Amino acid sequence: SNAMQVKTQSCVVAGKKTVAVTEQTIDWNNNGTLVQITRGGICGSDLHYYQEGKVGNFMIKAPMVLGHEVIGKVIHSDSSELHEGQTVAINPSKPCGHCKYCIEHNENQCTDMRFFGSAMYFPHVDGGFTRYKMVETSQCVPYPAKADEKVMAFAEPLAVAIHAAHQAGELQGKRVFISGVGPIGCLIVSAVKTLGAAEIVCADVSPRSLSLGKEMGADVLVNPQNDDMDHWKAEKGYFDVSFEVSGHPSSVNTCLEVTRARGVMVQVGMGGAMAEFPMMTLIGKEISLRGSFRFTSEFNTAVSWLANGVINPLPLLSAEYPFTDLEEALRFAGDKTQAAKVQLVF
Amino acid sequence: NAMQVKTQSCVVAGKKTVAVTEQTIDWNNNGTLVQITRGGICGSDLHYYQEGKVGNFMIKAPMVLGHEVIGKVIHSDSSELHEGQTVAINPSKPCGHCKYCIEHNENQCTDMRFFGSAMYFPHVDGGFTRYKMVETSQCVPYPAKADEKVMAFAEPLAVAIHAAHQAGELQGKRVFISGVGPIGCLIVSAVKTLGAAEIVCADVSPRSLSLGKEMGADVLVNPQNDDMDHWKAEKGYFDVSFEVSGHPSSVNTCLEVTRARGVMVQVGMGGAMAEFPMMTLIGKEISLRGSFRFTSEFNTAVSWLANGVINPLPLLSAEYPFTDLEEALRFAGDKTQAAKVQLVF
Ligand SMILES: [Zn+2]
Ligand SMILES: [Zn+2]
Repeated sequence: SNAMQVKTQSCVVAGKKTVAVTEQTIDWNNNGTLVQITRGGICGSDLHYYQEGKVGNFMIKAPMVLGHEVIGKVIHSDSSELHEGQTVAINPSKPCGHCKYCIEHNENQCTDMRFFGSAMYFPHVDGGFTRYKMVETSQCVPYPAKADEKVMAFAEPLAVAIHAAHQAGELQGKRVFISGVGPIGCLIVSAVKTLGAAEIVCADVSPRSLSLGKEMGADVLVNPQNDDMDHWKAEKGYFDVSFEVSGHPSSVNTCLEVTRARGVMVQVGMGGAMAEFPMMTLIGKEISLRGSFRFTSEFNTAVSWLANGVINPLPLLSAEYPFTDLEEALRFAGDKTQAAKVQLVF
Repeated sequence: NAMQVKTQSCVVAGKKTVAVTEQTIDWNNNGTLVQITRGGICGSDLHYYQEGKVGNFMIKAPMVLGHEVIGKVIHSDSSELHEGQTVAINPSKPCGHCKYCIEHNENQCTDMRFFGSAMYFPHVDGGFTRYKMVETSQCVPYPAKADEKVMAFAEPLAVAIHAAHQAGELQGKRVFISGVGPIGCLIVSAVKTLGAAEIVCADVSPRSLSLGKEMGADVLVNPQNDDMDHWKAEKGYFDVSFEVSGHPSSVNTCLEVTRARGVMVQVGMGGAMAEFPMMTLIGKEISLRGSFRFTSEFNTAVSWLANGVINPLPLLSAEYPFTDLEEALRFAGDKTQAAKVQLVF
């Protein structure tokens, strides 16, 4: 437990298409929890930092560690409940405890938020793609070591999906439409299935994303290019709830035409500012458009769902790459034709 | 007592083409025959005369205008409606068998008939007529002691109450109302009665802001002259925001001013809104709800006006006889001089 300076190799981005694993140094001192990272997933936030060196308007001004969905083992902890060698999933959220949104238990909307691998503030918060990382004790969520290492790495994306399902309101016995079955969309499929949806219909252009959608629990699969949607759009819509995850303006219109009047449409996917929104369709049908952003307490639920085998995300795991060949993994994850979820092994 | 009686109607046939015509109905003792005594000019009637279309619905055949009218019962097939009874005419006639009507969402009725709406073919005739035969369920009685000028606000108040109910819980909340026209002012009075703790309205015209103060608004705001930084700090200030004007800049201010996970009720229609900041709605998780017409709040609006829950007379700008139809529509389209204009029959 003695205060020591441990070494680590961190996945670091410096700019647009500038990426390298560098030497680093953290000085541990009996405050917080020292965690050896074992596995981490590549999200869309990480690809944007490598492809364009930015997310939305947030640019990278100094080198930063990537990754925000990360699991590992405990090495040292200031809490006696967290034993050494314990398998934990790292919650990338570290909010303050005194702002108005965190007081109301809406920690996902914290004013002084510090998310893993987020270039929102400067200096940016370093991510989890590193061999050793010192983290807060409350950010360590234990799980039984018998759980599959490859399954638990889906803790953060599942939390994003579970939170998106709760933004829909009542789901028991409802008819759910899920436009865009990427990694997040497929986890929303299994989320609404577990939460009691009576019929899940999902749509995507690539049949590969549809093939993954049926394996995650979908009942009907539609391709907007080929199949016709007119019987879904009949009598002011058919579905109680719609999930827009692709972020494409074409898919947003269909969700409005497909959702019944006074229905709920959960906006998950982000694709800039939509440039021609049918606001008249929203007013006429009284649709309840609700946004979804990250998660609050659904991270502990996702760790429980994955450990107890409620859902099985392994069909989404496309490939594994050692953390030393990091750029090759970023190039492979950006290819949407072959990679759904790519994990880094530490 | 079958009878044929003549009537005068306020008919539009195209853009700017407006005339008062003579018509003849055939009252065969089914429904209820009423003499319309007073009617209010709404934004739909102006859009039909200013450009011949509401949104994307053009006027193809001549149509009677108006959907905010009151009157007295001439004859009725029900013994409960005594002749001469003052009534407010509900412009909605929903079916009783569709999906949304069974679930008590008749404002979203698949087979809906609304006064003076070009959404259907043939268009449903409006209420701007000296005599009109209507369904008995569309007649809502009110005590004859009530003011005729006050009860004419029944339809726009019913729209405001329905919009306030889209907000969810309003007791002790901080509401922001962007666009404080006639509908916006009635929303000010609605959430005030429903228990809003603080009402802040915003508009460019100082005349409309002066009307909002009399309707119960706590703080008045001109969005260009006043600094709105205080209400945008910490990802927003107000629990609920009411977008009523329809301008994109007003939509943007409501998104920045509403706190995260707040409610934004969209009332004003202003075309397929372009350059919509969807990223702001995602990051803050604002619940954007739409409000369309009304359902059961029409009976509530008639009861509010008959018992003086809210007095809408500060919104009445001018009274015109229905003979000077095109004179009133020209005066109603002038926002500098008019808020709500009434036609008397
Ligand atoms: Zn906070
Ligand atoms: Zn119906």
